[PDB]
Amino acid sequence: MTDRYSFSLTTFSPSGKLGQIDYALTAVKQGVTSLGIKATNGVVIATEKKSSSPLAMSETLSKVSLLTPDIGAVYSGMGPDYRVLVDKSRKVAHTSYKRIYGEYPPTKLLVSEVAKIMQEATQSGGVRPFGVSLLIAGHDEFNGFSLYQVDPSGSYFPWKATAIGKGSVAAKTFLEKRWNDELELEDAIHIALLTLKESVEGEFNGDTIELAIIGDENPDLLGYTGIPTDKGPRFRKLTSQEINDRLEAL
Amino acid sequence: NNYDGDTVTFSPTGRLFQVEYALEAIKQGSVTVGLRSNTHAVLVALKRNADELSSYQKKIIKCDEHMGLSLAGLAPDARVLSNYLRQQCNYSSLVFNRKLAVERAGHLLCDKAQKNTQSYGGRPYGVGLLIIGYDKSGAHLLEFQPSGNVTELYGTAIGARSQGAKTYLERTLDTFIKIDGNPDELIKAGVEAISQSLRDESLTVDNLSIAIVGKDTPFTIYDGEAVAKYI
Amino acid sequence: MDIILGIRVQDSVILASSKAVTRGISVLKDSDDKTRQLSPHTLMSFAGEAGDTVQFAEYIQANIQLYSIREDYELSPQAVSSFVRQELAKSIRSRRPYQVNVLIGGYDKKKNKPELYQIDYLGTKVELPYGAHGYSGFYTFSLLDHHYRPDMTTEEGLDLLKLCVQELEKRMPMDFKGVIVKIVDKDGIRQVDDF
Amino acid sequence: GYDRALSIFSPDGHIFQVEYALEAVKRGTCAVGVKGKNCVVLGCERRSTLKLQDTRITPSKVSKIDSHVVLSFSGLNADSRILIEKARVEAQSHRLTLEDPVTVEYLTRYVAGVQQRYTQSGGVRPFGVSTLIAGFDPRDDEPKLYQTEPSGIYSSWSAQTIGRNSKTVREFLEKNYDRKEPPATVEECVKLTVRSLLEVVQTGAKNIEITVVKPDSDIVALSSEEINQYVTQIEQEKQE
Amino acid sequence: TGYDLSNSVFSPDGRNFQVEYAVKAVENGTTSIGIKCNDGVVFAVEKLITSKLLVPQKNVKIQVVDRHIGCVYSGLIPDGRHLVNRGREEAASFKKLYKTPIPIPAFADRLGQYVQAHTLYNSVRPFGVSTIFGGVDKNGAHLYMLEPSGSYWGYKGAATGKGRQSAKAELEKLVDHHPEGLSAREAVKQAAKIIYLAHEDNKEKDFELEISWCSLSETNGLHKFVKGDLLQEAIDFAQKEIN
Amino acid sequence: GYDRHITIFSPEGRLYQVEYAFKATNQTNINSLAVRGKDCTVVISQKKVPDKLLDPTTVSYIFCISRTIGMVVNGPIPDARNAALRAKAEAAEFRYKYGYDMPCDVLAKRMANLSQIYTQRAYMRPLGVILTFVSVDEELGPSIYKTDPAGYYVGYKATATGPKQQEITTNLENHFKKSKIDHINEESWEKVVEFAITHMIDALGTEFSKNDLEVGVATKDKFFTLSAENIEERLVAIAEQ
Amino acid sequence: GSRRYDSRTTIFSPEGRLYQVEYALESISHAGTAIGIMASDGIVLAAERKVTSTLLEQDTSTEKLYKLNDKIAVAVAGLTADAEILINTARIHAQNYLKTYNEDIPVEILVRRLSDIKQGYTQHGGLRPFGVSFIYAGYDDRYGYQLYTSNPSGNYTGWKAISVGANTSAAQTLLQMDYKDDMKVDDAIELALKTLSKTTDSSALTYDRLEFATIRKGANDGEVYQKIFKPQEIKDILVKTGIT
Amino acid sequence: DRGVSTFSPEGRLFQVEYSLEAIKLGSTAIGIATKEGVVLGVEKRATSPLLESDSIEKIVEIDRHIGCAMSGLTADARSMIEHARTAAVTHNLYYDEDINVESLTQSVCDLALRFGELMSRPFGVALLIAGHDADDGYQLFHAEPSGTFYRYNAKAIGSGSEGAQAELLNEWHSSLTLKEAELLVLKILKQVMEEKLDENNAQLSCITKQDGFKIYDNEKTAELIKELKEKEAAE
Amino acid sequence: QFNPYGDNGGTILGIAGEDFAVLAGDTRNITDYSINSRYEPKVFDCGDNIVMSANGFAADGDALVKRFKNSVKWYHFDHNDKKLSINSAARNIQHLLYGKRFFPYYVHTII
Repeated sequence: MTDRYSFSLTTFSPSGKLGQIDYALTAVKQGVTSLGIKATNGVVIATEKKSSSPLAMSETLSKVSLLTPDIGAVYSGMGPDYRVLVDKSRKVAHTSYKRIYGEYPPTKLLVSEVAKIMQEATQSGGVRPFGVSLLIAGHDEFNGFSLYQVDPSGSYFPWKATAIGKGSVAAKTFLEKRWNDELELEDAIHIALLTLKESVEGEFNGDTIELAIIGDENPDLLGYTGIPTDKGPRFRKLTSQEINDRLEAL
Repeated sequence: NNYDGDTVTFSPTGRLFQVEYALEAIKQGSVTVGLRSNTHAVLVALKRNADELSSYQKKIIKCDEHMGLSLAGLAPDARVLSNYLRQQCNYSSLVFNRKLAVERAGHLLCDKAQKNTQSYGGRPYGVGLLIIGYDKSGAHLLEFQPSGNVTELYGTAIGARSQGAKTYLERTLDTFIKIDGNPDELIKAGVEAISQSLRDESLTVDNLSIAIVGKDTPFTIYDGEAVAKYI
Repeated sequence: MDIILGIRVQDSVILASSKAVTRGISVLKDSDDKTRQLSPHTLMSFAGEAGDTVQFAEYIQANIQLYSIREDYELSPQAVSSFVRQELAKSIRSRRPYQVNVLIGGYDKKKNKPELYQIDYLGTKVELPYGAHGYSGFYTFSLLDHHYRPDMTTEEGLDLLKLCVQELEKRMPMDFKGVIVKIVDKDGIRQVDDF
Repeated sequence: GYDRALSIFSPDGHIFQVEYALEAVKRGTCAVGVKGKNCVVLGCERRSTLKLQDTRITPSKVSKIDSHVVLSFSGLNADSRILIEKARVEAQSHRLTLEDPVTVEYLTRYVAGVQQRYTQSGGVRPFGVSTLIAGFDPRDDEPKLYQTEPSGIYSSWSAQTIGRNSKTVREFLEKNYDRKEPPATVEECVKLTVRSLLEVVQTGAKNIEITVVKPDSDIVALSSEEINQYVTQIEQEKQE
Repeated sequence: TGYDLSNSVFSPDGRNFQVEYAVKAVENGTTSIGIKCNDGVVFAVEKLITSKLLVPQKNVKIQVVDRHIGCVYSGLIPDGRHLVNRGREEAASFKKLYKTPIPIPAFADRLGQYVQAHTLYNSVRPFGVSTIFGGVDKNGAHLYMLEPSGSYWGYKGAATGKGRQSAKAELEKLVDHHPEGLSAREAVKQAAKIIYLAHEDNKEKDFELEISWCSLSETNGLHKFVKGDLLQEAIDFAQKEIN
Repeated sequence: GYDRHITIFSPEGRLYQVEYAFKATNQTNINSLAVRGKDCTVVISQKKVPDKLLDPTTVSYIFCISRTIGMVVNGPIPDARNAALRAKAEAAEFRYKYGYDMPCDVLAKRMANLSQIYTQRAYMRPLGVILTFVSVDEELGPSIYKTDPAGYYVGYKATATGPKQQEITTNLENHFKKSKIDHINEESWEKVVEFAITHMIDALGTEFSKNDLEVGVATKDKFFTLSAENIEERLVAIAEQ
Repeated sequence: GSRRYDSRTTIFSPEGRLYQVEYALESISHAGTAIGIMASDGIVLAAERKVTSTLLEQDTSTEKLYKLNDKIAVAVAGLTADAEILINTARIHAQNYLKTYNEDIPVEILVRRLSDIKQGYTQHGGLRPFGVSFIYAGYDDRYGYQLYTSNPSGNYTGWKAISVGANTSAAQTLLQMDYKDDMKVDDAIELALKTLSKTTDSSALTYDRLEFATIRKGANDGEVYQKIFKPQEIKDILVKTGIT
Repeated sequence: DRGVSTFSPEGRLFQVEYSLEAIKLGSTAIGIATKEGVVLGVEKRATSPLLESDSIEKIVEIDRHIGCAMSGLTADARSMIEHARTAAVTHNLYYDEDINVESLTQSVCDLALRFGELMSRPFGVALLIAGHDADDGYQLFHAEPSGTFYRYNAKAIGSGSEGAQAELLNEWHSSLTLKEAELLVLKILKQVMEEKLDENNAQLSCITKQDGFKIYDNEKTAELIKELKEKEAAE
Repeated sequence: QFNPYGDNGGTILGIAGEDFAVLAGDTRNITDYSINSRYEPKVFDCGDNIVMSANGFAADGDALVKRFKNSVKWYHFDHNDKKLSINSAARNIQHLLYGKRFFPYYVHTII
């Protein structure tokens, strides 16, 4: 018994390609489209909630996840792989940062730690790479707002705006026409909804769309008062009702 | 064919070829015989040399004062398995002041050989053993196969052309089982038994190996001029 | 063990180290050299627990020599002293700590300057114009506070050192059988045979 | 832990991973050792497809294991650093416990033992390196030259070469080296070494390294000009 | 293909061919059975007499676990001993921690999980045995049969080996003809009849019969081998029925 | 093509071993169904005992994981029990560590996470099972959460699993289209059980005796399975209407 | 067992080459070019970003050029994720040396240890090698300015000017042509940018597809300064040499 | 590929069998046992004339009363010798006595099968172990990578073995003098060797109760070579 | 605090002649001021004509004799039934004792 697979399952082919990483990106291509847009005073990350059955309660399945009060994640590719990556990501923001410095990590560094975890699934013994591309949006005092893409390889790139998954090629082109460096958060949400409609086929409402923002501090979502320096999470998930309000003035 | 790479693989008809291939090494081995009465148990072994300049590979090993065995196949594997038996016999003596029952000795060997047939990286033991002993329930003879199968018998033989001696003992069963209180006669029967497995070669003085254990006889081995009596 | 002294002057570091090895009511040796050469321009003296001293000294010596052979280069006295401090600082929380007190006298060839470091078993490092370990300090520090000048010649240093040995031979309870004096300068390490 | 037996016997009785490790040696740059009456000289080829090199900082081909022994090699460069490091650590450990520096034979026996260990350990491949180890035993003036190879075998040589085209230079040394009369001086020994490399090298410019070890830790590396003088002198005697 | 070359690999069907191959090893083995009764269980097995040289009564195949459970198996005999050795370790640790002797369903899952574990990795081989086992606990009698896959169920009657179908047919008749229940002493006899009837599928070599039982009234809830007068009585009953 | 033997990606980004483990799911040829009432969550599953020698009381694919959580399995019984023992242990540890009973959805997530690991780690095969967890959560109320060999999991209004799952699924979809609500608007669990059997009968097109079925019922503070006579009592009630 | 699926990453070809190292180098040859040039008064690092998208955030980005300590930096060609693993090891190693000896780590010592780690992945453990080639640019008071390169084999060498990644063959020829020893930093900056411009697989070299850095003694007296160029500074230096 | 400890269909271990082929490529080593002593001789076989032949070390001391010769992958023998020496000395430390030659040989053979998936492969070298003890007198043992050892009155191993062994079958008798054995080893080595035998490419050694194990000088063996050539010409 | 040692009293005596040797010991076994046994033998025949006594703390005495007896057994198994000479027995017993140098067998040993 015991894990006898102590050797790499991802190895270089004569042409130079890393087969499993390529194939993982192929899985990400098949995945449902998700996107991220960076405004001046916030970031929006969105995706379609592909329901597996109408008897399923798609609210119980969250594609957009809070990592820290100021960082949120969304993905394209394999759900289960994403879910465990979120668990691991949330923990590493504590163990390797909060438990040391008494504050939450800046986006680029949390992103860096997730990319490490995904890199190791590319080199370590007896594991396949993760079959997901992440879009991580967040805020921190000294870098402001930022948006990152983490690929199966472990590579991460900062974006003004981008999409990943099914209809990413068309969505990116759409985002290039509409993005400028003066976009306000509400203008970014409006473009996010427009861009998503192109890649969504069936119902397009607040129950089939999942969308969150990194913006102002939300003191009402803090759960307590009395500490002036603690002002609340900048990560917020838009409600099904809040989406439909914006779909009328679309 | 495609299913003989290792012991951990079953063939489509439910065979373990590595275990069968281990069994084959025994078949190439030099013939050894085992038989018993109600008072004594006797091993007889034909020893094999490399050429006329070499010694004759010893086939019989003592385990305790009341137990021992003979081997046919890979001799280093017999050394491992005997050494294990020596410890097991020894443990029983030191901890319980008890002589290890020849039956338990069989069960222990079975379970040691078995583990090497179910795991990756290992191989089956490539040797067959004939264990004789005298314990609280009298004289015994066991046959060990590296498949794990241990079998208690009145008489038997393993090795090349063992079928001759095994047939002979099957015919002689009613005679030799009642050779009680007579060591030299029980040996004679075993020496005649092994003579049914000889081809072109006959039993010489540095060729024949005999062991005996019983009621008033510690497990002792006879080589050289001490077996001349029986040729 | 017992008495180890060090004086840094204008152009050199001079180390004096007692020659006695006493165990119980017997002086077993009166010519013991309580020093190791770590590199061509670095010397370390040592005093403390029996066995521990020479074992630590030679362990350090092997490491510095290994470094030398790897990089084809001599570590600075500052660098060596920091390596030695860290080893002792590790040691003090071990299951059995090295009970060794060292002085390191070196000549930095890049700086063309003598340097003297005092490090105790805890790993307490200090650069000093003059140094002492054990009870010796109680007589020599005040003496050197008075007579020492920073611009002294090697010869003046040796006369200043004679004054220290003399005081110790007058007021110290034990016979330490004199000292072995060694000089560290631009030309390396050499021993004064008549002291 | 990674356990795979990578070095195993083939039906004909060869250990292919050891034998392929020899091919890596055969690909490496030529190295030659020649011992005189009172010295050993290590010569090394340096390939010239690499211009724009910085020769101050680039790893030298001949390494000092201690102040009295040197090691040159042929094969995988990265591999050789692991052997050199271990050798240098053993050198200091020997001085510590025996209170005497290593003999050249001992240091070589250690290096070869390491190499051999990598031929029947699980989860490792053999070293793609053969070494020339040269020097003088403590308080001894007799020159010592040894050679090791991936299998783990080592032996003493009056003169030996390893690397690419080593068979050509070995040929040269086999007819140009007299066992009855080894190169009586440093100059003679360096020249015979430089000559043997010139059979294989190309230009005697920045292609040849020469290191001279003499008794009592007397090791020095020759500069370009010093070596170039040997190159110049040899060619003028050749036109005859 | 090549799906059958490695344990724990799913075929496109969703099958583990290596287990199915282990089942072939079981089908090759001698016949063993288990009959559940009023207040207990009865086990019996066919012992092929390969040669005259085998000592009768002296190559015992039925095994006890703890003091209240009995185990018998068909296939690779060593593999069965391994499973019992574990069974004993499991039972001992249960009795150590919880004091009470291990209940049969609890004991059944211990063996089940252990055997199931040998279908999870490619570095182990599945067990080459089907094992019939059971006993009496605080909730009465239980009989089980466990297969190489790790699958096991509770049984009224159970059979495995070369004569499993013959034996199964014979078991089903008993279940139909005795809805109220079979007595322990009756079941011992029936076991002897069935082993003799299942021997038809292995009739080259003649055989030796071995029977054991656990009964709340007859053996006081403890596992005991059927020997002497009771055994010869059961043999005779069986002999009468084949003629 | 060793990419089909272990859980690494194929050129098209697929995991065949995970896919084949899904096919192992239907190897038992049993269909299961879960629905929710106001106060309860009812799960039912077919019970096929082919062999006359089997003890029918020991043939079960419904498990009591904790006092509050029940789990029905679709797939081979060895893998099914493997899952059930781990679930029990996980639910027991959660309670000891965190001071309160493990929720159905959290246990589901945890088991799904374990399943995910087998899809990423090579030495461990996936279990050829689909696990349906049921309870009446003290916070979320009646709950159905379901796990598969891919490591996927999601909550349900109702659900079905097995070879003829699509027929049952649409049958349930069509009912909830009609009723316009997320659950069975019924007071007693007895009638929710009756609804479950009624709608299984219609979708499968078969009639059931008391021994053709298996029923688990989760209520507040306990999950229990029904006896043959409890089911028979329920079958009589359906027939008399 | 699992033997079946073992690639055997750390074995020799019949020709005495390491398959995986060779294939990793083949992978690196498709990564964006990076150039290092050593002048007498400093070092230039120049690297081409891999085909950029217009919506990439260019200023808060780092892909090619990383800082190991205040005196040493690296240019990266290959898998970035692999490179960061190694960069973090290198960064910790530098600090260890400083904590031990109270002196900044000599460049070669750092380069050797990082190269040694790579070597290990080619000899034992059964893991794939790091698909990375580094250009090390740094300063210490022993050798002054130094360029090095290491590759997946764990072999490292010292250079006056060197390129890694794509089109090294053409790039090296060009560097060999116009490099001379008495060169200054500003001349080297030009040579670097000119070479990339001629070897690039893009249509035209622009500020958004480059990373740039210098290591000068151009601070104030006997001390070294690392300058990782901002986007606008690359835009200006590209105009100053008349490429755009 | 396939497991390192795999059986062939003929019941033999592949890797052990293949290592026996490696030994057949080795240089010839011959041992003859007499009542006056055991002689061990080997062919040095220098790969090139520049190689200093006296650095070729294929005859080795294990203890004062035990010596050893080798053939095959000789680099594999170093750890076997290291073990043998430690086994010998250790036994003297534990029991204040010399260790029996057979006990030594059994100890070395215990390493042999300690390979698999312990070391990665069997040894690729065969050993001739020659010694003396008070119980069984002068002994010669052939130790194989199989883990098997046979006692021999005489034995050749290596490339020239089957031819040399056939010669040893004719020449050996129970009354050979030490001198007779010395000459016989030289004679048979000369026969199977490629290059012409002399004091530089062949080596002799012996173990006697009185003087223990001794490797002969090149001067001593040269005279035995000369004595041999003169004796063959003398009839 | 638990004291792992005790004193079982008694005394032993060994004398050697030209072709013989005697090893004597009283048979009394005690703890404190009580008698445990009037006849408890502590002189033993260990095979190969070696007699041995380990006197002091009987539990350590018995443990040592038990180990040495077992040593004699294995000596035979490992060295072709060779007789263990008294000088070799002595050297073996030294290692048996010194092996517990930092938790000693509390006995005077005579063979």
